Amino acid sequence: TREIVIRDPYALRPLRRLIDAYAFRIYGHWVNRAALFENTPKAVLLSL
Amino acid sequence: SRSNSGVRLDGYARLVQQTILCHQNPVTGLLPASYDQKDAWVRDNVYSILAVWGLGLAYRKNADRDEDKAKAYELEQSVVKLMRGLLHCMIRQVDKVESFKYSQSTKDSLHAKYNTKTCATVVGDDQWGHLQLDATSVYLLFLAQMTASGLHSLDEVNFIQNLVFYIEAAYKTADFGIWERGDKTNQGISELNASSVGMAKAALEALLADEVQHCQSILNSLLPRASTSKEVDASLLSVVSFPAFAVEDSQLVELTKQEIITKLQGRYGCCRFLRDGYKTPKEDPNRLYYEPAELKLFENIECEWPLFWTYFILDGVFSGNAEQVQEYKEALEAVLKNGVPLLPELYSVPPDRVDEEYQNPHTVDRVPMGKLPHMWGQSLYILGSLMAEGFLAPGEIDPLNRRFSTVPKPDVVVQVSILAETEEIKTILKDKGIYVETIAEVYPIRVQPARILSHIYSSLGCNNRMKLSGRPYRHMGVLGTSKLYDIRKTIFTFTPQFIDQQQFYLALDNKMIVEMLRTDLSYLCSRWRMTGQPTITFPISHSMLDEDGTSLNSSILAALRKMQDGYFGGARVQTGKLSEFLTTSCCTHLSFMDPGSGEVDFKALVLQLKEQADILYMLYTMKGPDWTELYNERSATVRELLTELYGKVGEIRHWGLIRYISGILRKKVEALDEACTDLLSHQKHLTVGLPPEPREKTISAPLPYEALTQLIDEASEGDMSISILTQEIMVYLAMYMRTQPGLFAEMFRLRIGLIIQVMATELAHSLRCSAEEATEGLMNLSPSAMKNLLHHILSGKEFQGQWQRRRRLDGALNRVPVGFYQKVWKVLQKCHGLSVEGFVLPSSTTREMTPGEIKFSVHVESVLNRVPQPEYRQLLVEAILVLTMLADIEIHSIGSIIAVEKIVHIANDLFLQEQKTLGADDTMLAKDPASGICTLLYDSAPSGRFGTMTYLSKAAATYVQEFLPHSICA
Ligand SMILES: C/C=C(\C)CC/C=C(\C)CCC=C(C)C
Repeated sequence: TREIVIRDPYALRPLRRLIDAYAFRIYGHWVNRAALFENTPKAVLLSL
Repeated sequence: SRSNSGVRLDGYARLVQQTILCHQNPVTGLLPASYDQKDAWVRDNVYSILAVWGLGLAYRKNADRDEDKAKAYELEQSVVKLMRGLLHCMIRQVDKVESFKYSQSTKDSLHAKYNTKTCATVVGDDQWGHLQLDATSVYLLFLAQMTASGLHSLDEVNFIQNLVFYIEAAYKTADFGIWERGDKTNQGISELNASSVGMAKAALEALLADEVQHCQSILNSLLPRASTSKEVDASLLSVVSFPAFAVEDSQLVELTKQEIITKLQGRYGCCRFLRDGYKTPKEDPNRLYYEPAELKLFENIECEWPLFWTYFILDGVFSGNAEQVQEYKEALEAVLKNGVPLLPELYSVPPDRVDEEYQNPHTVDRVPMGKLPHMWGQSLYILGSLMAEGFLAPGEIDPLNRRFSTVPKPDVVVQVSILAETEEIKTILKDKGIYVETIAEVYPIRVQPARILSHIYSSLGCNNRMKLSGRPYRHMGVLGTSKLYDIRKTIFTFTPQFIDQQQFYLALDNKMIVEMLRTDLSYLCSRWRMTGQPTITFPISHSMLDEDGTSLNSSILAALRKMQDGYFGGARVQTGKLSEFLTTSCCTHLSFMDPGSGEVDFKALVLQLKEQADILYMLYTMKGPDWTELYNERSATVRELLTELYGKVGEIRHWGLIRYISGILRKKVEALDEACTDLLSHQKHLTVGLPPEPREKTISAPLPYEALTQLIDEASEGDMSISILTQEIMVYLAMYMRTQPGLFAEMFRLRIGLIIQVMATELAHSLRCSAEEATEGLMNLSPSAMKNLLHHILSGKEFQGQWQRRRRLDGALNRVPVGFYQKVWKVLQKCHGLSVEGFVLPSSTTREMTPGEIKFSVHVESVLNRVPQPEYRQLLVEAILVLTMLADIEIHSIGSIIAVEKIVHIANDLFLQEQKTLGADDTMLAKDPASGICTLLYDSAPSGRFGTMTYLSKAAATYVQEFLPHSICA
């Protein structure tokens, strides 16, 4: 429902699978394949 | 043979006589299209005589008695009469062949229609859109085939070779098409149809291989698509199959046939192309053109032509088959006069039944209209029947073995002769181990530059009696300058183009020459489909030696040693003396060559020049623009010392200077129109300047060298050192598309300015420096070093900040995802259009663009990819695809043109709030001085809870919330 896409698109599974697949279609020429994934906010990232 | 095979042959004789030969004019031999259309089309006449030629061949393979000889002779001479009549139709227009030879304009083309009673012209040039390279090419192809089958002045031979030059440049010539209406929109717009290109390739092969393989490049790039404004044309069967067989890729032929079957084939034939509307009940019969808004109307109700199923029987006979389903499905023939099949031209959805057919595709019982019988289709029907019933063989209709195109051709071994320019050079080459022969020793074989070869062909085809002036000066690529030539009984070998072209900085770099040689060898190993083995003459000049002169360049040695080893350039190479290569070479014989501030007074300001060589040059633009070929008052002019400066910096090889001097002296690459024509030959558009849109002038069609060069100059807006970069990068892209075209997949509009900017950025982060000092060190790159940068740009090879770099690399290369354009077609059905930077991609485009067109692609890439910044664009690309992603779950449609940038930005404002809270430095987020998008957003990965595409999903949902008040999502 729209509210879920606005709030947390990723958790909802069906949509995430779509998001991850779209990430690859666009960017799998750059491919652990994890580079195309960002689950850390850059702060916990740039923490070390 | 008269027991049970002569009676059926006589039955087919009655068929051809009562359908085709009854209408042949005894004066001219031409065939009128129908009772209403009394004119004679070139292509229709050529195709309609195929049944007569096949019958004559049948009759002859069994001609022993007189009567049978009489019938065979009558049929063969009817074919000869028709072709001769078409010849005098073309011969009367020798002034048009000559004019089209140099200026390939639609107003200077051979007419398609001719008066069937006088071989004259019926309508004016302006009145039919006469440019149809396929008609002239099919005429030439079947003239070659009929002659090779035994069917017989030199003046008409000269005319035929001038026609070879006429159809020679068909890979870069816009056409009105096989359907003589240009593009689908139907506004008389000349367009490049693969049908014409393939037919021209077949005609040239049957009858210079450089333009042949240029046509081959067009075919590979365009297929399975027909042209720019056509997803698929059923006329492509005339290229991937009988009669051209111009595609040697079996997979490509199968894919084109499958596309035709899946998209155009219906219950009553195959539609010519999607949204054709030639005889649909929705068109205006008395209106010649088509408004862009009525092309939708033609969808799913296009007229199905039985003519194309004759092509599907012909292939199936040419290639053995149980496609006896294409036959037995042609029960849709008019009369069972007496019982004559009378193959119709097309079937149209009955008018009342438009809605049912639209909705339920290929299902309504259509009516036959148009020509009856379609003689072009009827002749192919009779020929296919003949061939299928055993009265004919593929080898009789095709004595030139055009059918054997699809067979894999083995790699060719390019014999190369390395020739020393001088004997000292030969001595150096030997100290290093390459045993060669000097150009003097190779006598009586005479080595000449490729310019001489191009000039020699200008004397081929000349009869001044009918005012025909040879062949236009065309640059001979590696393919042309790889055969040996027998000119006046002495063998002439010609060095490749890239050696004699020493007028731009590319030739000074020996690595460049190595790279050009490698590209030429890679092109040769793949594109040589000629009798003989190709021979590249590679003379080692004095410029190819090192600084001392007692040693050879390392790069040139290494290349020569690899060639001696058999492999260089993806090609197997045999090196040896040129004398050994005579017996196994394409020794073609050229028989036409046989004889028979303050103080504005610039009085004394150049006195400062009389040693840094940079400053000496710098002053020289003040003294050029302010004071270029003007005097210096020391027996010297501004141009002279700039040339002296150019030579000095070439000797010192400080490449920044050479480039600048070249830039202010307006040095231009001679084979640059070839580079642009090659890049456009592969269905890739080009844009030439820095990225804001007006400067970046797009190149949609080939351009002559003067225009191309002039377009480059005005795209720099006077800012020097990019106008040379445009040419150099264009050349490099041409070489890389000739050698590694996979690198150029998912790329359709090469932005040279964005490419240059991304090379500067890469030189800034690799060999870390300022972006500016890097923009200046990009000048100081060797031409081969810059080509390497471009390779690495394309392939994405590396020598927390990564994702910004990628977003930049892909955006500058204008790389789109696979299926991206078709996905954009899908959202345009939902929304009323997309808006990027205020420019609108309206949904009305889909009403005249089928999703798979390379004309809709261009429409999209002109509204989206125009974005200056490299990354903003790649984000706008994501926001479109997340719009595509969420359009499926969304069940409704919105009446707004969606502004993608906002979705990008709304995601931007959603990037500050989330990252600040998860808790990140406020200064960690930095806005862009060009796009206003946080740098960390670019650095973010696509997927994830904090991925950039997820933010756009949280943005598009928060964007269409006010447009779509309610969203019953799936
Ligand atoms: C169900 C709602 C969403 C998944 C939010 C994102 C979708 C849109 C904002 C509209 C998409 C529809 C188009 C025609 C583009």
